[PDB]
Amino acid sequence: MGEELFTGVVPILVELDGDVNGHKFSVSGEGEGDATYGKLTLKFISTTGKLPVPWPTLVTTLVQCFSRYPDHMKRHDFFKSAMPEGYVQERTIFFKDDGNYKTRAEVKFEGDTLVNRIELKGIDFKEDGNILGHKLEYNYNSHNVYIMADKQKQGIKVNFKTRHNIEDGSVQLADHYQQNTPIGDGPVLLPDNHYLSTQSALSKDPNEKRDHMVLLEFVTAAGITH
Repeated sequence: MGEELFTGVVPILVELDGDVNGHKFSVSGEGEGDATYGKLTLKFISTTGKLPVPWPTLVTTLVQCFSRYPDHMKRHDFFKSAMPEGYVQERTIFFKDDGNYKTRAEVKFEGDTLVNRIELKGIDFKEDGNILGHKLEYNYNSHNVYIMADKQKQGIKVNFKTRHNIEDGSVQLADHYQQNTPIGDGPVLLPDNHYLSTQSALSKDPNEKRDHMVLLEFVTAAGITH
């Protein structure tokens, strides 16, 4: 029942190891979250092999505990309730007519810092597809993220679509299937069905020569009146 841990500005650290079709890479990220305002500011850096996939395809993988839950919805905030011990967040992300990512992450406090440690495995991608061919625009669409309880696992099931603009004007759909389960064995908040209204803006740091992504994201829970 850790929502009190989020009332201020919280430092965030992200660490990802990835392998997509045998192309290995790592990403570090830093920034801060202000859940009262649903606000995230993050900067990610590619640190090992040449990044084999477009940055926008990594946004969802690279801390939904920073969502703003309206007061009347606070009994539905699983993410903060699992803190500080944290939660495991797992996904399969199906890129339409292309490969899939499978991700496993642990999101938890290490002292004052909220840490997201991730392993990503991608298989079945096309060599010349939109992902491995780097054909996606550096931008990001707004949409809803749908949440339901998974009582049997004392957690939540989450599903949503992202629609990544392709450089030719078309769109590359990514269907996300997600599960979150507590790391600890104490009680958590199991929600009624609702969603997170999630908007994201991507940019570059003009002074950064490493391959990187700056992300500004605002997220608000919605769908339940009362």
